[PDB]
Amino acid sequence: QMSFTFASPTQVFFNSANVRQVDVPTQTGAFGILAAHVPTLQVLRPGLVVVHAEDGTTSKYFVSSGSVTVNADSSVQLLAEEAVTLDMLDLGAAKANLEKAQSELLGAADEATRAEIQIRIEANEALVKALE
Amino acid sequence: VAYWRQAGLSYIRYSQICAKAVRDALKTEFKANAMKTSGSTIKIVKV
Amino acid sequence: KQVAGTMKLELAQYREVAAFAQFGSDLDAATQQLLSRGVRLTELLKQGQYSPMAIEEQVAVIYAGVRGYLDKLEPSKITKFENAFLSHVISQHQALLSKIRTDGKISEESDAKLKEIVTNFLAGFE
Amino acid sequence: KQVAGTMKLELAQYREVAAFALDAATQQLLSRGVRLTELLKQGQYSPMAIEEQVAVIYAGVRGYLDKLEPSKITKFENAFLSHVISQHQALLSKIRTDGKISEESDAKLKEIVTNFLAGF
Amino acid sequence: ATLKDITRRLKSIKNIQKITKSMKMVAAAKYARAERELKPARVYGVGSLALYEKADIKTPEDKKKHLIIGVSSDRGLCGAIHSSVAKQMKSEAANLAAAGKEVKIIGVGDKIRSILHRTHSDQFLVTFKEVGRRPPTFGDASVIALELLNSGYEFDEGSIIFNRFRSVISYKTEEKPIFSLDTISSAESMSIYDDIDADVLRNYQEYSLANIIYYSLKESTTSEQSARMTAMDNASKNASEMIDKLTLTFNRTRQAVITKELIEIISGAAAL
Amino acid sequence: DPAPATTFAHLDATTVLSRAIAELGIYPAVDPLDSTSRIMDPNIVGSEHYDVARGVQKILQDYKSLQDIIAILGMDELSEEDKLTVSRARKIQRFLSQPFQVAEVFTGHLGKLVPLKETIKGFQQILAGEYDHLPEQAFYMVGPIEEAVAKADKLAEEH
Amino acid sequence: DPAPATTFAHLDATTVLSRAIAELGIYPAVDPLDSTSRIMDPNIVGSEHYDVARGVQKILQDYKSLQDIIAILGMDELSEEDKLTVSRARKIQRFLSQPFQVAEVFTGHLGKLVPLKETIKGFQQILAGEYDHLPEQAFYMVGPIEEAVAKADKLAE
Amino acid sequence: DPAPATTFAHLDATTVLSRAIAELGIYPAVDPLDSTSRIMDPNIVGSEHYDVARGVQKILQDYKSLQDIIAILGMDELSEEDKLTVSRARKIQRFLSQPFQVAEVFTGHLGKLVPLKETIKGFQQILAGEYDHLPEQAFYMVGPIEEAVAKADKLAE
Amino acid sequence: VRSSAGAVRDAGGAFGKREQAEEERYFRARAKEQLAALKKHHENEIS
Repeated sequence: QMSFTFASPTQVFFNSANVRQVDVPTQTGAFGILAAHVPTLQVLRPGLVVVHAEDGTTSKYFVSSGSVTVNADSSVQLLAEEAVTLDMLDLGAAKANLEKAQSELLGAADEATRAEIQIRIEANEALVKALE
Repeated sequence: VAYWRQAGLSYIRYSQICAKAVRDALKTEFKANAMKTSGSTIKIVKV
Repeated sequence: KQVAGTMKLELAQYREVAAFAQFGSDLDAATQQLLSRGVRLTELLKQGQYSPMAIEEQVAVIYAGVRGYLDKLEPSKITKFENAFLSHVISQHQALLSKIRTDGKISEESDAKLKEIVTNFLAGFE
Repeated sequence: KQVAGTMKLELAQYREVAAFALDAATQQLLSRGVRLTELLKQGQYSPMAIEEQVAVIYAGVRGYLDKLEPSKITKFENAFLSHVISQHQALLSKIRTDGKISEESDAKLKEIVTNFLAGF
Repeated sequence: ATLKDITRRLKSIKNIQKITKSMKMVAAAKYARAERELKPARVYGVGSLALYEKADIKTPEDKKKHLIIGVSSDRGLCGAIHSSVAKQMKSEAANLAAAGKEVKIIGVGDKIRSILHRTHSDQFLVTFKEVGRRPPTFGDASVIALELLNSGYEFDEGSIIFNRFRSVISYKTEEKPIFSLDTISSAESMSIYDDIDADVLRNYQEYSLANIIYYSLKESTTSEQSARMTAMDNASKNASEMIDKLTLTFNRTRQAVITKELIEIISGAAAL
Repeated sequence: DPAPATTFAHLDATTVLSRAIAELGIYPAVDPLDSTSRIMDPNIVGSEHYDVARGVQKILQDYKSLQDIIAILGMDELSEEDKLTVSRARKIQRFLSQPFQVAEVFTGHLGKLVPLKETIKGFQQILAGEYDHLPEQAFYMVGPIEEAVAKADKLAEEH
Repeated sequence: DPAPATTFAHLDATTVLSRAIAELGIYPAVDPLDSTSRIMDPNIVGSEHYDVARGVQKILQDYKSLQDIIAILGMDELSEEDKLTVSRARKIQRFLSQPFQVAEVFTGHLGKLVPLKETIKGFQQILAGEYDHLPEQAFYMVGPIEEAVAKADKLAE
Repeated sequence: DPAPATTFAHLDATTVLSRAIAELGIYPAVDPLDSTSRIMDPNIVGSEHYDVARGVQKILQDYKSLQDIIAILGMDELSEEDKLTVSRARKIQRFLSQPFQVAEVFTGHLGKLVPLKETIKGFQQILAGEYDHLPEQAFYMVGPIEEAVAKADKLAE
Repeated sequence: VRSSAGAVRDAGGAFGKREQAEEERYFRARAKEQLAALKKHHENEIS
């Protein structure tokens, strides 16, 4: 059975728990881990993890980036760099930053600058989608 | 191979930027606590 | 007696953690409060030269100091507060000072009057 | 008077930052101070003529010994004295008689020290 | 010495003792905070290391590029914290170079740089200062990893040396291996992991590097604060013993001076 | 000692020259904290003069208090406000030095006479922070503050 | 005191036995820095003898300078050159101790005489650093230095 | 100093009133640890009295040492065989206080003249642990131990 | 017998010289930095 472990650098949400399902967004498209998933190791993207406790409960945490590792013996390590529960986020401010980033996108001094800017657009769009 | 890797970035920079985008969109009070436990103070001495 | 018992107790507490005064930060909240109150009280005990003060003036000033009504003011401004507040009470409020002087004690009504006076003057000081 | 003044300033600065032992400027300051310090040592019953003292102190204070190790400064001092007392007796006589490091005397001193340092 | 010499020395030692007591208190507070912040980072870093100890990765025995990272701080007065780390770093560097490798060094903290600036002065890939002023964050580890990757020393094997915090009185120096994706790709234990090209694995390696550096930072700062508390306590105790001895000497000297002056007066009076 | 101790009571002003300050090269070695005057009151000299003097004395005493800590921590570990106090204190310590017209032989410099208003202005500015960028040595053995600015300019040019 | 202070001016060589050094266990407790002599001249004793004596005195004086800080801040707040100086100075302090024959009854050791050449050679070796791998307690109460090496070997067992 | 150096030659005991204990409200403010006696000897005061006194002194010293740990590492760091000693030492400190008959206008209580057997039994019982279930304040400013029991009953009920 | 401020440098023992040097080295460094900045400002303000 699973051995979930979902820890931010500051706080730790689950530590060697036993959950039913973990829906995680990764760089190569979202997916969902269950008891005996095939071993993998992906790198997250700004999205929202959804954990289903052993019972029917469900909880959402918005992860910004990190790494998910599904191990051979049904032990998931999901380390996010900054995992915040949805209630801590601001809807309007996310829209404001999305619009601002869309603004600065035009002043693409160099492809690296455009990359960072529209990574910002990507993350803010993920935020608004999560909060809408 | 994402675009930012086509532009020569690294996943550390991508994670930095995404974390910033998530941090500047918290309820106001939380932002204060987010200023702690975040943001570097290290300096690099050129060799 | 009433005001000086508390002032002396607080100063004694402040003298045994005055070594940390330099560090101050990176210490518990109780020590921070002790340092702050002690600094305010010491800045209060400062006096000019050849400018003695009647007992009512002294008790009013120390009462303002030791009840926390200066925990917001910056220490550099306490010497100016003391002066302005003292001139205020000496001019506007003579009945309360006379009551304290002749009576010799701080009656409950006089305590309330001092509370309101200190708050009203401190309410806008800038 | 000309040379010992700069030496006095250099030792005065050195004595301040001496209790420890980074940057190039202060590292070189300590180096110069130490070179001058080992320059001032002496033996017993072997007093020096004033012009010889001037020669040694000039060599030490004009950044020449800063290349050498500080444990070898005595060797330098001694060998330099022995070399000058014979080859360049004329320059020492000039310094004694005229009682100052004239421009030509300074240029000579310069070339003698530059030659001797490498040749040692 | 004379009475004034003893008086000045006694006053100086009393000031020193006061200062060391205050610093012990400050270090104890910072230690409590550091332990509190170390628990979650402990679980986080252990998780981040989970993979390598679960899929046993043996470093290739045919590569010459190695990296040594040594985590410490700028602050002194912490006892044998920087000393142990630097000693083990030079031990490992000597072993690697004797095995015919090409070692570099990253120094997180001045004191490490200083201890190793006489020998190994040329192997410094880059060093970081301003450590220890404030508790380390994930931002610091991200910056260290970013400047490690940007500086194009593509290493073939790695090691990080930090003072693992055991208890308030004890700590241990560890060496946690760091791998480059060249070693992860060509590992047969890694053949089981699915959906793994050589790009996702590269992002994963970069993140794991940041993770291990952050873990080491938290452990090192906790151990350093504990050691500073202990060192200040011992220094205050030594200053107290010295103060006792000097107070005894001062009392003897004060009485002797009183007697001497009085005998001088008596002799003058009786010699008229 | 009984002789100076008794002499203290017969004097209006005293200027206690100190050896610990003469070793540092600050000349005249007058000790700023161990010297006093009777006229040193706000009603005789003025409130500006008095406040400048008391600010200088307070900053020097705070510097003395800090020197005990710097002997253990080190300068690198002080609160970024304390380093400001130490810098101001060292600038003020150097700025009190002055070249005399009779000490030309020793220093080789030239004597300066500083009018009172210029001294008050110099110290008020040094305390107010209007010079917290010039290096310390710029203030050593100069007259009015503008001479310190000029000396700093020369130091920078031949840097 | 007036008596010893006056006697000092009537002697060629002095040897100031010290109670602190005797409390450290060193014996004879001669204080190497208070003791002096008129014939400590490179023109009388030599250049190796004179150089070795001055090197020993210099290192002992450096150690004395460090002692005050070492006592409070601990021997961890020292540079590496200073730690080397402390180690060499302690080795030299111990090595100056010697077992006398008149103290055979006291301690049961065997009295030792140390010819001058052996003394100079042993201190040269300690100063150069040839014996930095030995434990400082390998020099305590031995004759020539080779006995210190033998003692250190026995300590390993 | 010759004055106390000469008087101390005659003293057969010592009592040390301390400002640091009158602050705590303990009275008489006699420093339990700094106080000394020559007849605190099992041959004079008997074995039971001596053992009780030594146990009380040891536990008070233990609490004094533990107070540093409490101040620095916080109360949580204690064991369960040390929190118990802290509690017992606080109870002992409270029980060492007493109400005086000549101070009934300062304490509102009635003065007690505790015989010796009562004192020894009370402290022996407290050390044994027979009263670990009571509150500390039940021991403050009371006479024999039975008064502490009655105070506990009166304040808990 | 008491202790007073600024006593470590009054004794002049080892701690006094150590503190004096720890101060002098730091302020020489800062003076060098400030002189460099002053030269830069001089050059940048000629025009």
